Amino acid sequence: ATLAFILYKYFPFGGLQRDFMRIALECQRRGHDIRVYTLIWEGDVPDGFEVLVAPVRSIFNHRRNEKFTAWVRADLDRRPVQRVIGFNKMPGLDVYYAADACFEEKAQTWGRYRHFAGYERAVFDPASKTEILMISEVQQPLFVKHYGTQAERFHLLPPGISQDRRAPANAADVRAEFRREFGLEEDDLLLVQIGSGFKTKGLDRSLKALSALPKALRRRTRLIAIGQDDPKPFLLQIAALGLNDQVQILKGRSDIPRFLLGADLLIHPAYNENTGTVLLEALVSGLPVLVTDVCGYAHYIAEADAGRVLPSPFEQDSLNRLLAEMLEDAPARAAWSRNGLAYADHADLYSMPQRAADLILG
Amino acid sequence: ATLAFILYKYFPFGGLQRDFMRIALECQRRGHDIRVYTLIWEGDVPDGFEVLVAPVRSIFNHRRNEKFTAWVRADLDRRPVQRVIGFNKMPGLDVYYAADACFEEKAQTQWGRYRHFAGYERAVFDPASKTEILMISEVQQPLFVKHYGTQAERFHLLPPGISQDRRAPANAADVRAEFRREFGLEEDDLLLVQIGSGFKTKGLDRSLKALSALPKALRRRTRLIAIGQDDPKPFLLQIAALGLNDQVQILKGRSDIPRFLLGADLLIHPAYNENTGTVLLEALVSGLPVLVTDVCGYAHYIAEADAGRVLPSPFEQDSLNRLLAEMLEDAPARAAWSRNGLAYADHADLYSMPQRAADLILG
Ligand SMILES: O=c1ccn([C@@H]2O[C@H](COP(=O)(O)OP(=O)(O)O[C@H]3O[C@H](CO)[C@@H](O)[C@H](O)[C@H]3O)[C@@H](O)[C@H]2O)c(=O)[nH]1
Ligand SMILES: O=c1ccn([C@@H]2O[C@H](COP(=O)(O)OP(=O)(O)O)[C@@H](O)[C@H]2O)c(=O)[nH]1
Repeated sequence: ATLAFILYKYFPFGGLQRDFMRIALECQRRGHDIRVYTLIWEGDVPDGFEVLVAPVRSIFNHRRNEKFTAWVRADLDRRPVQRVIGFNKMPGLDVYYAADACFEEKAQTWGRYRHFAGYERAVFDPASKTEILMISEVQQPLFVKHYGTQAERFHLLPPGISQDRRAPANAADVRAEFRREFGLEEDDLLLVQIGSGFKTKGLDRSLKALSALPKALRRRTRLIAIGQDDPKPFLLQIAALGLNDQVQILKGRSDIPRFLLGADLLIHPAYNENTGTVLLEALVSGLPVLVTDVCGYAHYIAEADAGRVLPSPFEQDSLNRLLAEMLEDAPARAAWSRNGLAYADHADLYSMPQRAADLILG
Repeated sequence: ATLAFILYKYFPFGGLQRDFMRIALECQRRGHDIRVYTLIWEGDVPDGFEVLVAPVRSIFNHRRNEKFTAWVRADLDRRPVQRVIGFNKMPGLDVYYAADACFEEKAQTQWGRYRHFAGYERAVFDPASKTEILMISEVQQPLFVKHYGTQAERFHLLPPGISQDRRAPANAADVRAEFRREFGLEEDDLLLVQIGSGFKTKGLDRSLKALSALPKALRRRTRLIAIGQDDPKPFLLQIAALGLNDQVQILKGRSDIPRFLLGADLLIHPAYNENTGTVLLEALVSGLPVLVTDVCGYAHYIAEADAGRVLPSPFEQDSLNRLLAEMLEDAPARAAWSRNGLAYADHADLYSMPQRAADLILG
């Protein structure tokens, strides 16, 4: 009957959050009752969802998290459910959805440390019964290295791109309306950098590449970054590069598909990225992609011939050259667009929720 | 009841893939249930096919393949079948369809990748192995025997399995006329086609060089169309360097290959290596003259049919340049090569592979 889903924060403009929502909605469509435990819920609550916001707090995140697990534990003791699915690492999970990378590995590069390490071990320890849903093949060996987790407990899932990201029948109309709204002409080249966490996702690298463009391309090129981050540190870089009139940083928003159809390139030179849903959202929108090979979903871009993947180790000069080459070549971008849409029509990019629900429900 | 077919990748525009599909459909028509294990399946699943896509990935291709094997065996242990047919070399096959050349030979022409692929090849071809081998390239059989000592009686040479739609139709002249009209080819234009994904291996680099080297008269008349799923950029760079921007197109994969075969004037295929080369025979049965390197397993058909020219090893670009020029300049010879191909296609056994394969698979 009842499934309990646990995540620290729900809000619409995050990958973890969207993945949880799509899994919960799939489970509900199979006739299961949906209960959710969280510290905060922003936006609409779907019909039938029982969302419980925990009345606990602490100025220390780790202490807050401890109070949260105690609260959920107590509620579950009184109000039992059939299965418990967590999207953050903690004790008492039947299933864990591995949105995050391995903490212990990242640590090797103490109250807070012992909290996050312990909560990771609560999932991955060989004595834990938690089943792990993986979305990255890269991180599975790292969990095993640190914890010795049994192989049988890992289940690799494909992507779970939503259908509203696919280019619609009226894609030309949507693009035209967007470009009108933003005052873009046919010779303007709009780069989009999408996702909260601009530092990690390489906005600094993107700005440098834009600034380094040859004169003719530099005049034509604009960038919009979309994320919840404080823009203030980046405005300093923008001013020093002389890009005040060519860069905008927008807050999170729901109409990402418009931007994917209206833009000319998605740029994503992340320092690290477990997967990178926006990479595939661009692909299924027919938006060419420039991405670093460190991203877990970068391989799809190469495999689909839907953009360019920058090889490691990162060189800013190499990014600069590649951006210029992609922007200069309108035929190539037209081909990358066609190739993405073709790939999107046969590739297994959408089935994560069905695969996850099958494993969750048995 | 149930037959298990195993191939790492299914997609429409490949020889291995097309051969697999033809055999599977034939076996189904004889009343068998079809199960397929793969890492990726592009396209519709035929009615009645049980297609299992293994949820396994790795940073190393060869390690992924190892996980795939274990995944398949685990399923077979719980859901057994009558016979297991593989189109890639691996342990646990009752029957292997030799869609690949001898790996050990190429390796000689540790390293984790080498050990994996050598081990999987040995799993099939070792004298102690029970796997029955369906051969499509006779040229490769002595190399497997040299390297592994595989018993002669475990090899079964299949004929080609060219599909009916590649044979020149009654309205061939009209199809050609329409194609050339569409692409804007006049009677004095010469179209080369290079067909098949894997352009580097199949020698598109050599083809473009040969085109560029043509005498001025021929060069100006000659066009090339390449058709495959490859990233075109490395070839577009070469095309620009050779000054052939106005004379070459590189197209993505497509299903209407027959009209290109009928519309073209030569198929060029100077491959570095090629186990067989389906497109060579497709050209032949379309009456399209062929220029091919002798390394291709099906090159001997071109010579036997007298339906083109085979460039002998070792490869020298100058000799390809010369041969292309000689073939393009001689319109009577090309007319003869076309007639010879069509004639050969009317008597040779180029079509029956799937029925032969099913016979051997099902006993
Ligand atoms: O204003 C915005 C910004 C983003 N999004 C959407 O949010 C998702 C972002 O996903 P992704 O590109 O994967 O970014 P992250 O959410 O930062 O994902 C990283 O971080 C997660 C952990 O929080 C991991 O699960 C992922 O594997 C890892 O790539 C996409 O659907 C975007 O369309 C919006 O709808 N609106
Ligand atoms: O765009 C394409 C490219 C190839 N093919 C077919 O794919 C097969 C390629 O087989 P071949 O043995 O020539 O090449 P391989 O797949 O072994 O590299 C032939 O039947 C081609 O007609 C096709 O239908 N469309």
